[PDB]
Amino acid sequence: HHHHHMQSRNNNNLKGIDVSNWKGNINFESVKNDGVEVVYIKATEGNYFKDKYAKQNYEGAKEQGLSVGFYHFFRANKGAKDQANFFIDYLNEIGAVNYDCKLALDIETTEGVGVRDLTSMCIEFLEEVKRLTGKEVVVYTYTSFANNNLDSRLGNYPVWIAHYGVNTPGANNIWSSWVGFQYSENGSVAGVNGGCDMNEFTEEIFIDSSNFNLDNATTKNVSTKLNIRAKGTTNSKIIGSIPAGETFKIKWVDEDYLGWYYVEYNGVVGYVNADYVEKLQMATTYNVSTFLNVREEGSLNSRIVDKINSGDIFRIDWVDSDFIGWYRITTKNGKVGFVNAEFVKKL
Repeated sequence: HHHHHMQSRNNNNLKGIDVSNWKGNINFESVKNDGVEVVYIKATEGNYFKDKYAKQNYEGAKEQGLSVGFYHFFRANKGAKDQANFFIDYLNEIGAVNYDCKLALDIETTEGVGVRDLTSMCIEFLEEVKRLTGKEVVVYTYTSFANNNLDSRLGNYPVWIAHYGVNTPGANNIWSSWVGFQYSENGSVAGVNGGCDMNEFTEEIFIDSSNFNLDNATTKNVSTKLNIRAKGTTNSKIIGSIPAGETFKIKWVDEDYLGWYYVEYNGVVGYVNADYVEKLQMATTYNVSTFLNVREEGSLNSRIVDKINSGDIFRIDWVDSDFIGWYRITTKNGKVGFVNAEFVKKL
């Protein structure tokens, strides 16, 4: 019968780990060369504990070009906003002003607090952190803990779920999807002594969400279809095709194959001859201090269907003649609509 679950692990996800003072000295270059891409570091616990290795780990991780995040171990017996401030004050105290991942609330104990109140406290903490940093947050906890000692109100925040021994986090009555999955506490990672905490993170773990990762190219001078080959060579095997006029995503240009684009179209990843590729027009906001409305059609009385956050990247699809002065676009979230030209900067 029906069994709704969260997504399973996926090699396509970012490889991550999380450390604390318990690990002592860590060789981050080694961690960097072990495939690890993001590192969450413990910063504080309650309003009475500072992880003394946070600065060392933050600087070490950043030196290796790794993405960094910090987590606070919540102690419900202490003030919620008090702890939020304790947490942020310490990050500043150690000069950690360039973390790349959402601030994490590690909630895994109740300290004897009821469900309604414990959930309320977590919310207070989360909002205070957002208020203080203007940055986003993520909730870390274990499946059964959430199902028994917290209520669904925390479902408004993304979750970094912990559940070992499985390829899929278990049934959850608060979240239906995760941005982080801690699947093991006994992993073996170069540069970390003993058993290391292992994680898979989706791109939503990042604070910077301005990127556009949808199709950015289409064909040109192609009468019917554009061949996708295993390598940038007609001597290479055709592993796919792109019908004329369709869009796809250019990943990058490979050195061994200049003059070709490494792309992805409907599941296939290969090389295409650049002479037949036309890049689509990317753009961002201009003179937008907050956000830009995306409307159903190019008019001020038209239903607002989405928003473009200052600095976000979107695609200009075409100019609809019915709405001169506006662009028909596609947002980083796949949504289509119109935006006022006075606020767009082509890239």
